[PDB]
Amino acid sequence: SIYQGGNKLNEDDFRSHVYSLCQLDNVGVLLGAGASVGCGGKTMKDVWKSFKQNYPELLGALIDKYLLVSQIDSDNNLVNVELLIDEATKFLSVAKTRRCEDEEEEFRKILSSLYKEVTKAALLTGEQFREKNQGKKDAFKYHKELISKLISNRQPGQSAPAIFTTNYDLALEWAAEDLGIQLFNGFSGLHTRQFYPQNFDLAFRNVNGHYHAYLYKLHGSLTWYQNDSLTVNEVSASQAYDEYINDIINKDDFYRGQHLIYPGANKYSHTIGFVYGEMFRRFGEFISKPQTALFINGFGFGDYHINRIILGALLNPSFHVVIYYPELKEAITKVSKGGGSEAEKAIVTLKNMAFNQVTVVGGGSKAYFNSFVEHLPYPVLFPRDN
Amino acid sequence: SIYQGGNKLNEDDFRSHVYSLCQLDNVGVLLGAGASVGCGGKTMKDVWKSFKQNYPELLGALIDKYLLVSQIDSDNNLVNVELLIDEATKFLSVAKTRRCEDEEEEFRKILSSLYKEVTKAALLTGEQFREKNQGKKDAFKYHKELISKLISNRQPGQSAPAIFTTNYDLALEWAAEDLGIQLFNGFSGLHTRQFYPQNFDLAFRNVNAGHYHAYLYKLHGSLTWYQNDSLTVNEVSASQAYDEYINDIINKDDFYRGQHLIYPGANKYSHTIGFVYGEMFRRFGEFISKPQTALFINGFGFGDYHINRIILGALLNPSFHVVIYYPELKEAITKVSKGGGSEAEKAIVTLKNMAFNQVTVVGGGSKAYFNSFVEHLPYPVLFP
Amino acid sequence: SIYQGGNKLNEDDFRSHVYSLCQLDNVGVLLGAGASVGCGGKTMKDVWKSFKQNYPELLGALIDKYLLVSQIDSDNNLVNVELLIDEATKFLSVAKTRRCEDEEEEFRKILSSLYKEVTKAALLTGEQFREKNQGKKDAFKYHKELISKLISNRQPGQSAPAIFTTNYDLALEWAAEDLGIQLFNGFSGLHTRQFYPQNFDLAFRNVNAGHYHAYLYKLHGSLTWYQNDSLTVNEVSASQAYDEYINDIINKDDFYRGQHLIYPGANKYSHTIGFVYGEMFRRFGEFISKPQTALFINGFGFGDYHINRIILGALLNPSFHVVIYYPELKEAITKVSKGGGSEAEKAIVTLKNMAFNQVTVVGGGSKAYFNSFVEHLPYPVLFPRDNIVDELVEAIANLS
Ligand SMILES: NC(=O)c1ccc[n+]([C@@H]2O[C@@H](COP(=O)([O-])OP(=O)(O)OC[C@H]3O[C@@H](n4cnc5c(N)ncnc54)[C@H](O)[C@H]3O)[C@H](O)[C@H]2O)c1
Ligand SMILES: NC(=O)c1ccc[n+]([C@@H]2O[C@@H](COP(=O)([O-])OP(=O)(O)OC[C@H]3O[C@@H](n4cnc5c(N)ncnc54)[C@H](O)[C@H]3O)[C@H](O)[C@H]2O)c1
Ligand SMILES: NC(=O)c1ccc[n+]([C@@H]2O[C@@H](COP(=O)([O-])OP(=O)(O)OC[C@H]3O[C@@H](n4cnc5c(N)ncnc54)[C@H](O)[C@H]3O)[C@H](O)[C@H]2O)c1
Repeated sequence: SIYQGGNKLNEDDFRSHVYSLCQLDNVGVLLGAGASVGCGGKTMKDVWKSFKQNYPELLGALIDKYLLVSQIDSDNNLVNVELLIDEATKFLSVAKTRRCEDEEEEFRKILSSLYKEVTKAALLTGEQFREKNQGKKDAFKYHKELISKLISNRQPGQSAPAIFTTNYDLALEWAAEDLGIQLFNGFSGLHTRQFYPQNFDLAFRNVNGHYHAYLYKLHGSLTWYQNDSLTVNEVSASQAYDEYINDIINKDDFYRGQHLIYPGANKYSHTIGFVYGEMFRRFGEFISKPQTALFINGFGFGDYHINRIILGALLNPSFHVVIYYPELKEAITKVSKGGGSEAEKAIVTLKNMAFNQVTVVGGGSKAYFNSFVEHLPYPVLFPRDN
Repeated sequence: SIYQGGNKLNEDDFRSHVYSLCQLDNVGVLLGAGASVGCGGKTMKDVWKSFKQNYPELLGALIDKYLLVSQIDSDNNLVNVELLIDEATKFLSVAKTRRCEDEEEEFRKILSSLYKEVTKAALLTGEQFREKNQGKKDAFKYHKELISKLISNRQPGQSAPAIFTTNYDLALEWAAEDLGIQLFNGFSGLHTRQFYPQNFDLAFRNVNAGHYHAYLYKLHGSLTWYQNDSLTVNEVSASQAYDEYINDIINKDDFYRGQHLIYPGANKYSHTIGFVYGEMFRRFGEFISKPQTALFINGFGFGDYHINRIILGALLNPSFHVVIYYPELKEAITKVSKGGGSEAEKAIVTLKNMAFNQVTVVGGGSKAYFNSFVEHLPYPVLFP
Repeated sequence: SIYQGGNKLNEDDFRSHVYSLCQLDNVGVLLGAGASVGCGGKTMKDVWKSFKQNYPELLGALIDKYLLVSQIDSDNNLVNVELLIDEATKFLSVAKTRRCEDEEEEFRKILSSLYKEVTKAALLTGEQFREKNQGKKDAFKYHKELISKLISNRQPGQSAPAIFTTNYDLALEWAAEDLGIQLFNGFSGLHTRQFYPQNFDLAFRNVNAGHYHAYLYKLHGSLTWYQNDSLTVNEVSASQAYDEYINDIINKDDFYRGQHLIYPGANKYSHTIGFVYGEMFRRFGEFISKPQTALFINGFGFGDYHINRIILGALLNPSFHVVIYYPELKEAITKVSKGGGSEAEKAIVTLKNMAFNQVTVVGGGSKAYFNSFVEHLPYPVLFPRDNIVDELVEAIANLS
């Protein structure tokens, strides 16, 4: 629930709040890991569990040789993988300057298998993934709802809603032409498609219908890769499945960064990709807009740049924010005894920030994509005095 | 329980009045000593008592050789270092003109002992004053919140707000760095911090197309406000200030001339070396000449002569409102009626008794403290 | 000895073009290590030489058991100090993970000695670092004048330029703060500092109409910069650093405890300092979106990657203007012919062979002096070109 000075609050207040915020000029939707959980998605903990189960030798070596993770820490349920890739890369640069060969196989296989597992926890449908007609499955219904609601609540003089989703899975570009609404992905042509960031000026206008939305993913894509020519590309899904996913899954060759996405601890250790620059240019250039609203469904509070380029620029009271945090009382009790991770402590700032223009939203599992897109209203035509 | 010019007002009506006033263009402030004193600060009387317990050797001779106060007068608690520093300086100048070596040594001791208690109890952090992370200290949250408020309901086309106070509490910049606020106090720079009028005309702008501000003004000298006595007034960071010329004075019982310019004296003109005054009040009066502008005062007796000489002659401009917080207004009214008051009581009772309504009164004990100031100054509301 | 697109032009046209380019609305400058040699800086070769003199028993064992450097490159002073320090931190963390102490204490002493030999040079004032107003010296005063020459001939509402130099001393802070200019670098505040980066993209303006403001883009960090125990970044007045961590870094022998400081590029692998450093790089790159980006190259070793990454990315710009300052080609051609130069020399000489008219080179021996750079800039017509301040200052000083 919501408390204000020791008095309970009703849901209608928050409903009217979000309705009015949507009525503001600009709006944006942030979508974290919770963007797709009911479609078959899994959290990083499940990825690590599958990684350790598939290759127990790696867990044994970690327990014995180096101890980059402790059993008690895993029991505490705080295992982090984001630091493990960067640890491995720093280790391997050290070895490349040291020339220790007999100890490389362990870590190179660790990289290969970890990337395999991470890429495996996002298809959400297994073999069913490959065939067509998936776009019409009941699983992807809510994405259609969002693709409809916010794309038409745009009277002349207002910009289209912003998409900010940062997960592995593929669920945003398959409800697009199912209902015909293009959440712009920007890849022209039929056979040879190239990525051109200069396509940031797309908008339909009726000259002689008038539907557009805005895509901005803070995760890369499950099908973005570098071909040694300094390029990135997303193409059809089953095409990639039949092309290169099988090679990574089975062959497990000496790993080069076949398809580049950056789930890890330090992004700048992956500074080869400046598209991070563009995406966070957008997300740091949007918070400053006055009379703008942000609907945050799934902000894990774990990443650094997100949690440092939110508060650092909230200091103008015309941009309005709110987050859907499932566990309110449990999280408050946990934080009162020391806090959680390094970045999530920023919640305390919003628990105590000097902006009387927000209020936390929670309740538990009832604040995911489903309710997030269901609780919004539909545009009303022909208002009457009443 | 609130009156103005013969018109009654209640709590809800008072809240509406203060909100409507806050919608006016400009609102001033006086976060008097009754804001940080409660948090652990000390008043001039407490400093006087601390000095009395310290240096227990003069009390016998001074009450006999010079008689600057009697036992009955001391009991009455009618002391004020404001004039006592001036009298000590006059005494010592006489001594130097006449060369009573004992008098010179005695009054050097008097000066270098009296200019310490007012400072060495004005840190509120002990030796931690050289450390960092003191901005996030829980003892200043009040300040933090207030500043945010006074920058939220500031719509475009209205001048920046005014904070006017002088007290020895190093607080406001210890509440502007957690919040990212950027107050201005006429100075500039980390390492070489001095006065610079060119910094009085800076406003925040967005180059592409998160900015907070407010105005600071001190009228007595900050604990880090000093000069090299060679036509060079300087300000210094907290740690360097503790390191260079503040540790010995605290804990070495040595001599002390006017090292760092702090003016708790009364005459404030014998020290014509200090031009600070000459400029700061240039703004205070200039702050109150406007119409449809308010001033807030948090627990002020109005003791100073200069303060009640540009204020009483400010109500002449009609729409200039004014606000005073005073718990024990009855005491001042009675003392004035008894005809035994100083600048403070006379001026306060005069401005309360004026038949006009530009006077706004807040009182009732602790209800006039900083808590009401934080509670009342309003946030904007659009979707209640 | 003037080269401009391969076409020779008279001196009058050269000076006219230089003056016209010197008064551009948009200016983007990236000065190299050698460009500031005349300002009193010390090249990293001297730092390494003094380091080896301090501890000449390290290079042999270093190569023998770590191969961190090649013998020839170290002998010829072709090693990277910041890269070596970062790789030393990498070895140190590896040893901490695997408890390779016999290597941890073999790295600790050399790391602290690198500190002792590098930090001692960046202050530029030694015992006078503890004194205020130290930037008033006439030698550096000209720099302030340049700022005036870069601000006294600028119209209102003009675009913001940016100049980044490899040297990262705090002389800029002392100069600006004796000049009374406020600074928005991220450490906004004075008593308990923090890093607030949004103000990067804001500027000071006058409510009535003065136009004196600059952006402190210290991509390199700076001598004060140190992360305290809290996962944040702070700053200190000069005396704080000069009497709490500069001293042991210069006076005591081996007073090294852990990963604390923010120079040079020390803890990249940790998220915090990575966001501390790379954000300025990005936000500069977040500003080079204009078609008139300007670049300058001087003494680049072609060993870096991220800077080289952006260089390769942006080198395909038809509207790119390049100016190179390197008065060493005459003395380097013979060295290259005899035995061959380094990677940077080969790269630059190969690039020069390209028939591009957008690359300019400035030379002429004595003509490349700092003073000549000062006069080459525009000069106000109405400014009094006479010597009267000196006499008045002397008369005032004589009194009392
Ligand atoms: N060029 C680019 O676009 C770019 C740049 C930098 C980073 N990235 C990507 O952006 C970042 C996003 O990664 P991400 O997957 O961690 O973001 P995320 O918000 O989707 O997930 C963060 C975490 O929150 C957890 N979580 C979800 N629901 C929760 C709940 N109810 N309670 C507690 N925890 C919950 C998830 O298990 C875990 O993913 C990664 O660094 C990387 O994937 C992309
Ligand atoms: N900067 C300058 O050069 C300059 C210029 C003009 C005047 N002055 C000085 O300004 C005048 C005021 O000095 P001051 O502002 O530092 O205060 P003060 O020390 O001179 O007066 C006593 C102090 O005790 C506080 N106090 C006492 N009882 C209180 C209560 N019940 N509630 C709240 N606060 C209470 C008052 O706020 C404060 O005035 C002096 O008379 C005069 O010397 C200085
Ligand atoms: N990774 C880089 O190449 C790079 C580039 C610019 C700045 N920095 C900053 O540089 C470090 C601090 O600045 P600094 O004191 O090292 O100034 P610096 O002048 O030494 O650094 C500028 C450049 O000079 C190069 N260089 C250094 N020594 C060289 C040598 N002996 N021969 C050829 N080239 C050489 C370096 O590749 C590069 O850092 C920090 O790690 C980091 O903040 C690093």
